[PDB]
Amino acid sequence: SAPEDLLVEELVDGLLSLEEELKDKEEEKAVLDGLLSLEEESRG
Amino acid sequence: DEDPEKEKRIKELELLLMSTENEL
Amino acid sequence: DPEKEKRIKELELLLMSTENELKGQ
Amino acid sequence: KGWHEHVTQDLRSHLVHKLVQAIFPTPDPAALKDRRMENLVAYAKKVEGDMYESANSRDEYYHLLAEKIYKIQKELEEKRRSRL
Amino acid sequence: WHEHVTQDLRSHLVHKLVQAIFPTPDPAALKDRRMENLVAYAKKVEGDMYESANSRDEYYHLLAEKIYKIQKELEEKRRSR
Repeated sequence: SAPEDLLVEELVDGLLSLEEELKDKEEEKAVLDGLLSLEEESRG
Repeated sequence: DEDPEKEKRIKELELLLMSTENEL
Repeated sequence: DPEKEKRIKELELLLMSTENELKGQ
Repeated sequence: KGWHEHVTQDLRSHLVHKLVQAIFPTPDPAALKDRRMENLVAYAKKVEGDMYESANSRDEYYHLLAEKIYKIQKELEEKRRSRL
Repeated sequence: WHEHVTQDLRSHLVHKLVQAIFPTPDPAALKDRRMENLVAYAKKVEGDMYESANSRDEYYHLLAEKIYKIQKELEEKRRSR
């Protein structure tokens, strides 16, 4: 456990970044779905 | 990635965005 | 850090439950 | 970052609006007052912010915005085709 | 105590580690490099604990300590942000 305590720091950051990324992809997905439901409703 | 017209589209969008300067 | 012991035990339990999850019949 | 000194709040706002309009062009049939639309504008603000933070030049900034718009548009087209 | 621990169990424990650190339903996250780095880290940790521990309970304890620490770090950084 010499360089590992630092590894812990990189790994964690990576995970946090991936977390944000995923959240935001889901946000995007949601917003697009919203847009398509709006599009449909206007068309009928 | 695997689109021909992608570059063209991107430049078109760049243009559209730049045209925001001269609209002010 | 207070609740640390509690969580540690919880994690120990979670890990032990991996033993009795692996079986056929 | 240097290039930030030559970019105004107003311009950024306008760019956000242009983003929104490029994603979902709407001549307001009361659509701007809908929550989904507001969610789009918010998303656009986030995107614009991210590009403003990341870019190291005005040109790069415009480029990145354009890339992201293109991506969103492609995804939206694909989803529209899927929902036919 | 090594005589009573199987390769399968160790594998499962690695997986449990991973899931406890970063619970993910997604399949497309598992294909990401950061996730792979986590699985690798977990394997290394499990190895180190397998080598070091002088009993099954000690082993579990050490694994748990490590998980806890990683979780705490992650939580702290989340709160920070």
